[PDB]
Amino acid sequence: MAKRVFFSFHYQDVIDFRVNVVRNHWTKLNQSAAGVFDASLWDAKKTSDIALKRLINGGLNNTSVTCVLIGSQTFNRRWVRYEIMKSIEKGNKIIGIHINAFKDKYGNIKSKGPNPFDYLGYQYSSDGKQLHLYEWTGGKWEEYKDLAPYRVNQIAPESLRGKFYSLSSVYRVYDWVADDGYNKFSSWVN
Amino acid sequence: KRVFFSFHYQDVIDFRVNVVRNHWVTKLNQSAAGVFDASLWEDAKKTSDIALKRLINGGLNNTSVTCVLIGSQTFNRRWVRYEIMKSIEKGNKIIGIHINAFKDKYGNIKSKGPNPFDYLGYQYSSDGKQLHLYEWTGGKWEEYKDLAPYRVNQIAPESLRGKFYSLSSVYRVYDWVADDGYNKFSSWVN
Amino acid sequence: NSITHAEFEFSLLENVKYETEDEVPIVLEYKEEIINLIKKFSNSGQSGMSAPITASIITNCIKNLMAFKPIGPLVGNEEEWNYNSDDSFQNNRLSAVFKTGLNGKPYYLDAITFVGEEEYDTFHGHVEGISSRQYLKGFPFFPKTFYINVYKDFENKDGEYTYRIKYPEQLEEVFNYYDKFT
Amino acid sequence: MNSITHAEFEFSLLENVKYETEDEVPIVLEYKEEIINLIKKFSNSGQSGMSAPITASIITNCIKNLMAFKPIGPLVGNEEEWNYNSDDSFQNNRLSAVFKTGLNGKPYYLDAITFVGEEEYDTFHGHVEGISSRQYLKGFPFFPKTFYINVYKDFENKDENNLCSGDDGEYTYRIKYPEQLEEVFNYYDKFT
Repeated sequence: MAKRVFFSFHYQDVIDFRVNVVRNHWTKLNQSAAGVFDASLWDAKKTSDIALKRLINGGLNNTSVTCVLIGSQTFNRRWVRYEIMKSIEKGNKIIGIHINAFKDKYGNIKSKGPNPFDYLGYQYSSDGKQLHLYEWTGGKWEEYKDLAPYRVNQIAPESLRGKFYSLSSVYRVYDWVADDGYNKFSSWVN
Repeated sequence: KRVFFSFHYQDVIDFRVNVVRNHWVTKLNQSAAGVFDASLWEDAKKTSDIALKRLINGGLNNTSVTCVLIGSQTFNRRWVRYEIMKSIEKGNKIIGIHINAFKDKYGNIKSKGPNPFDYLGYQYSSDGKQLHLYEWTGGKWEEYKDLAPYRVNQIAPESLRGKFYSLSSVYRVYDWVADDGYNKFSSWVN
Repeated sequence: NSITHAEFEFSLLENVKYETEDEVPIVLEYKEEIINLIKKFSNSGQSGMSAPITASIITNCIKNLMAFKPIGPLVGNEEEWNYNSDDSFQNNRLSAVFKTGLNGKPYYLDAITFVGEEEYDTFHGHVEGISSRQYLKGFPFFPKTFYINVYKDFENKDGEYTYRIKYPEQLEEVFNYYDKFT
Repeated sequence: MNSITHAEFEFSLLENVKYETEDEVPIVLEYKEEIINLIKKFSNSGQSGMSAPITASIITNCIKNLMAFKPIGPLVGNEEEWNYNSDDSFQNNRLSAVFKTGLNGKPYYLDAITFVGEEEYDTFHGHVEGISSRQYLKGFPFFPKTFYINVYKDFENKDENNLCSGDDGEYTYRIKYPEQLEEVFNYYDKFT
């Protein structure tokens, strides 16, 4: 039964081609979110970051899995961090996949980039009803500016309140080569 | 009854050209207008100066009058010189009009530009059958590179062979204000 | 940085031996400005989902500015007009827009380009009572040029032909966007 | 300076607004310096009224292609244009969504078709009624084009062999305007 993935990756030529190798493998029952924006139809005054968030949000609403494709600099790119943090709020399943081991035209690869889930985290409020978000930037953990703290529908138990959790303790990260993504990629999403 | 408006590309000149166009109104008034979109299949292979020359040549061929609108730096501009030189080869009627005095919203005008016809010239071959073209490049007269010598039908008498002539005596130059373009522009074309 | 792909594309153009100057690709003259724009774009934190949106905003803005078009719609407010004229007041932001008199109906000289059957037979003018200039319906105004196909009628003319509208259905879209100038 | 009055004024309109939040600041302001420098160079290249829209279209088409990791001109498909460091599918070096299975395989393009649903933001790559997002190249030289194919959700006459789920139940996507496919296959060859 068909499922749609949101591919979260950052924009760079050296990892766009590696993302396309993954896309070349992901059938009839497999969909992925894709943008369509054309700024000529609509006003540069209105095309701000909230307009960007509205398009990302809407694309995410039609998916149930967010799959973060990890290259060398993915961990610190603004819009990838937003896609991950907004995916948490919407309750998507989230996984990460290292794709730096796809060879370029000279046969080179790159070492694994840092886990983007290591640079993001959250903390429940003292009353257990609000989720506060954080990102690693500027040498310390900053309150996450791109997505404000939000109320959760289920109160957190007191044992979970006031404790910081990095996302790497919550979401699984695969290695395309070591984990045989060629044969097991569908099992990671489904 | 179609005019080729020759002018150099600059925002402070374009709005002044449009004041003139706003007076070329009547049903018996036409002007050449470019149509080009490199994103479409028809224009996807047009990438160099030859494609510019072919479109200008084609647009010129459907006109009978070339009207050079003159601003402060018009005399110096490569593609304006090409349109003038090609207009000569095609036998167009050519005029120039100073449009520097149209005020912008703050009352700004521009200084009167040099006569572009002062910076272009020709010389007949020794046998009188070929026209060689020249342009002023800042300090000297140089052979005109953008348009090769061509053959003429008037075999040219000996009194004109081997003698350089600038275009300034050939073509009339008007001043929109002094020569009353508001009432006489149409009479200058027809 | 993310300019390896762009630098490779430029290198492909630069390394060709061109027989004449007229054959050299025009984009090479703008390589440094294009690369500097790509560099800034590449460092703005874009994702795979966000980059095409941002790219479209940037390139459509550049397209407008190169055509001396506004980057948003005309507002038509008092500050948008040039009052240093006697008859027709010109719009400061889209200078092909005029209104005859302070209370005149604004019109756009570039509303229609006529496209004949012959290559390069493209022009502003009047064809069967249809002028290139057309009235704006109102503000905010989003500029748009309609390309209306025409043909030469040598048979039934009224000094050899009369231009005629090829596809009358094309004029229906035009006058859903503008008001007819007569 | 003598050629940027219009551009500088258009940016000033965006700058003169008080924005309550940083999210509301127009995105283009980030690129003012680079856009203005491009306008300056273009305005000092000796363009005429007739030559400028051609040159401008070439420039802006270049920028759009490069920002999407598309080539400046067409793909040639020659031997050096491919990455041979893979077991089966060889990826094109200049347009990396182009692949061919085998050295002499028929090349295809992952981005040939984006599907566009009836609801806002419902845009995706996938398979609809035997139409895949990837389609075969007709050959080289190849100019990439993406076609946007409208779809709708069929709830009444669903097909269990390819169903989708959502907050409105089970459905299968259907091609809404079959005539749109004729344009696609004047450009591509159908991938099955």
